[PDB]
Amino acid sequence: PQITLWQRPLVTIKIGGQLKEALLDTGADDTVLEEMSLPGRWKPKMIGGIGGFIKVRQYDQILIEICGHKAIGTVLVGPTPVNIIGRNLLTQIGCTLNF
Amino acid sequence: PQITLWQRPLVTIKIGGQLKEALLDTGADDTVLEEMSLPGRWKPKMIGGIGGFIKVRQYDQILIEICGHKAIGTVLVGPTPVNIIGRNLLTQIGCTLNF
Ligand SMILES: CC(C)(C)OC(=O)N[C@H](CCN[C@@H](Cc1ccccc1)C(=O)N[C@@H](CCC(=O)O)C(=O)N[C@@H](Cc1ccccc1)C(N)=O)Cc1ccccc1
Repeated sequence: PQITLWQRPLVTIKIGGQLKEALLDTGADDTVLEEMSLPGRWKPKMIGGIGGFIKVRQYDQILIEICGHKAIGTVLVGPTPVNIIGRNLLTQIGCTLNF
Repeated sequence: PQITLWQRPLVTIKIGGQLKEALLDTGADDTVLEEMSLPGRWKPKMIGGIGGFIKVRQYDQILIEICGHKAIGTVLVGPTPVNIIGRNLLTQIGCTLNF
């Protein structure tokens, strides 16, 4: 799909058997999702954005379905206001910017 | 131009007679540039990002050149780590997401 930017670029993602909406963020290096029930082990980690830093939990090789496109990568879980799909997962679904 | 996401989507912008690099951020509603010499009036404003909020100064109808494409719109100035070009300006240079 092509996506204009008049509205937030929100998509439907399936991660860990659950359905959620996330924002495609070309400006995020990482993918950060709000508190959720995820299976597996993890490691503590601090990450920054505008406003400061937040503590999240790192989960590697997690399966995720973004608009039907499957991908496996690191996902971070913590106190984020919105679910953010970063370039780590965006490169995997062949997502480009165009103008 | 088409832009893959393996590297940060950094572009060259000309704003206020000065040259800078900014990140094309599909996940930013607004355009936030780091402290810089801008002409005109402004209004105080708090905005949010992942780690909390930051106080910036709002400047409306500012001219900006992103990769040769001219655009006029609101730009926010404050303690941001990187210059962010938000959807307000991205819609103006006809920028889309694709996959
Ligand atoms: C997700 C991680 C991995 C933490 O990366 C980034 O945040 N990357 C930033 C891209 C921008 N991504 C979004 C992430 C986001 C979005 C929504 C909510 C929470 C987080 C953002 O900060 N967007 C801000 C950019 C500044 C701006 O637009 O004014 C935004 O759109 N904020 C809105 C929406 C908002 C409201 C309240 C709270 C938070 C956000 C606003 N109106 O202030 C760039 C960056 C890189 C490194 C260091 C600092 C900054």
